Amino acid sequence: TTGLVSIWYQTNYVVPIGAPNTAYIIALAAAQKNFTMQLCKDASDIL
Amino acid sequence: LTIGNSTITTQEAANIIVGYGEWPSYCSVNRFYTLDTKLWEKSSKGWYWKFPDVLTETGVFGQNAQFHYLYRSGFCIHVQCNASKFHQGALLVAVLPEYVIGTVAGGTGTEDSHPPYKQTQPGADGFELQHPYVLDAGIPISQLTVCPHQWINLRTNNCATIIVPYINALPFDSALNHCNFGLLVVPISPLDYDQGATPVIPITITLAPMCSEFAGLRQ
Amino acid sequence: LTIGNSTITTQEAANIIVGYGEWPSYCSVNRFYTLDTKLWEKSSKGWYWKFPDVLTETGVFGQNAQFHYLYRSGFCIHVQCNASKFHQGALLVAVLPEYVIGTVAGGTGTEDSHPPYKQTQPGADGFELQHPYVLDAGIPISQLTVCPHQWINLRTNNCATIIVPYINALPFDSALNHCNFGLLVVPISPLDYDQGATPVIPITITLAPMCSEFAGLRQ
Amino acid sequence: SHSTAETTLDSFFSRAGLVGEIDLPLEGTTNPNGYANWDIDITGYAQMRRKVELFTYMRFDAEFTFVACTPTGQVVPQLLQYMFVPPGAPEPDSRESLAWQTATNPSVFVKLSDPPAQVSVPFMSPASAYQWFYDGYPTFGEHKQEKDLEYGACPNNMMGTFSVRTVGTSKSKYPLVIRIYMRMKHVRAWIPRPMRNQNYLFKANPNYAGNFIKPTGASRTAITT
Repeated sequence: TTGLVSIWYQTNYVVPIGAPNTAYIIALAAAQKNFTMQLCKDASDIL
Repeated sequence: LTIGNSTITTQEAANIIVGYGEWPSYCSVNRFYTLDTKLWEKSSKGWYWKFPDVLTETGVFGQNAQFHYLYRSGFCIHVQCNASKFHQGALLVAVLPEYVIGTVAGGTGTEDSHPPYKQTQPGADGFELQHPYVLDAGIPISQLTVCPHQWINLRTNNCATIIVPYINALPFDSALNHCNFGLLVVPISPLDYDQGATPVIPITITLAPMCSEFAGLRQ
Repeated sequence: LTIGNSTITTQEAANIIVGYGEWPSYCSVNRFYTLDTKLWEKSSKGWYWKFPDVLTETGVFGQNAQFHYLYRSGFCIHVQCNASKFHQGALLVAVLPEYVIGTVAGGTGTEDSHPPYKQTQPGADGFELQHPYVLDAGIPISQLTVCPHQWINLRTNNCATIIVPYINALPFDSALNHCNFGLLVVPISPLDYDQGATPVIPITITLAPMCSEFAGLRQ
Repeated sequence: SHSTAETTLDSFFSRAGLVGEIDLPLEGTTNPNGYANWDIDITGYAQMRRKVELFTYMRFDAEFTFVACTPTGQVVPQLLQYMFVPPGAPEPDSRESLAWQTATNPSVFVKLSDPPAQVSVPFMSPASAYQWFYDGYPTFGEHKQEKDLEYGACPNNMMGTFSVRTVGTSKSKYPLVIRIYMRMKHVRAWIPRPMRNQNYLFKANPNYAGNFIKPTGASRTAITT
């Protein structure tokens, strides 16, 4: 019912000597113009 | 043009090289084929590929190209070699039309039967040259540059492109019956690097043919 | 349009019938599909077919339609019934939109689990109606004519055609997820013939959709 | 240069040289049947062969001549026959074979006392141009597992066959020695191919041997002059 997205290694990671051997990755997300909701829901969790 | 989540990061500054100053011809498309990454090592001697028989397994339209007989397309071949700014190496890319694979006939008796199927099928990954000086065919490696080629230097560039039209043995050509061409990649100066650095150099090759033909016959 | 030597003899005098006086629509081709011949017998009660799931095995583009999700086409359905000049019989052809298959819940206890896969899959050949008066669904056979149909009489005609556009439960429609329609063929007057004559009446049905869509998604 | 006629591809291929050597002794075992045959093997001689692989696609015609002489070089009163065998036509099998009198096979009556005569054959290849390398199977048949009768002689590459015979029911009285020369008039090539330089192992198959030699080793070291 739902779609899937994944990240794969196309090639190996190469780094020059004298540089850190690993890094960290971050990502951003948003909504497009044509995105909208239809009907309200009475949802609450905390507290 | 994405298969689910296939949106790779691609270069926008390719070095445009034309072949004989001639664009391809009509009957005589946006899918970018992706191959597995190649690892370049200090003791590596270079690889080779055979088209279109091996090409019919990597591409999305290549997989369907197994069942397509004829071709009508223009080839834009992209070879990509990413590396750091302090790495050392040199690579040669060239295309050899009508590249006949040279079988090796060793042993005490210089005679062999029809070429074995093991030698004819190296797989979709590719094979390594036994003696890359003769391209495993008795053909000197010094003379490749007469054919279309491109110089790849780590200090100079990271990518290259080759464009070649269809050249066949007959005016009426068959792609699944007649082997067209192949690609040759061989190091000229062995790669060197400092101790502890990354010892693997990635190689990727990208091509984008337009379309093929089904054909078919009945009795 | 021949697969080797597939050049059949076809009729050129079809009786053109339009559906609601409306031609099909655009996005919201020459391959003629061939099915196995059907044998009509004196004790036969009529058959039924389900599309597009069963259609994805007989057609040349139908076989590829197994992997195609959406549709965009117009349906020109040709039903052909060849017979001699001294044969007797009558046949009804009609299309029932949103034709839900009626499962049979017998036994001492009137309760069954989720529909078995045996009942859901009758094969590519087709299935026979257990009680054709209710179409095996509790729906009277007297009322089929309100839906589009055609009268086939041996004394009158030998062929008929039906044209129907795409009608689905949602503005955005899925062909591999939602069952669209089906065809119903049922005899009204049992066939009669003289002793020693040919007891088998051939039935062939031909349809020619235009094209389908691949779709696809990734995570 | 201005006078570049001697430097063109025609001039680079304008030379008549040794192509065939067939002997017909009066008595022996090389030809105890009084006749012989010769297949056109340009690749047999590495001299003329090495020239052609400089290009891959090439077109060429040819002309052929015949010389009859004794081991001492005397001239004798006899006649000899020459005929071109197309791939479809069958080769002769006996001295009294029915193929000699076949009308569709062109043949000429020649007296060897007459100074040598020369004949030419035009483009016989069914394809547009010759291909010295066929990147595939030697046979053009639909079977790829058996030893077909068409193996070796494929219609797409073969360019004919010659046979020699001394016609006459009366027995020949003299020994014969025959030498064959060929030359080309029109030559045209399309795509260059890197030159084949290393040692050859087979007569018509580019397969090579494991003992590696280099074309040159004269220079000892870079510092050495």
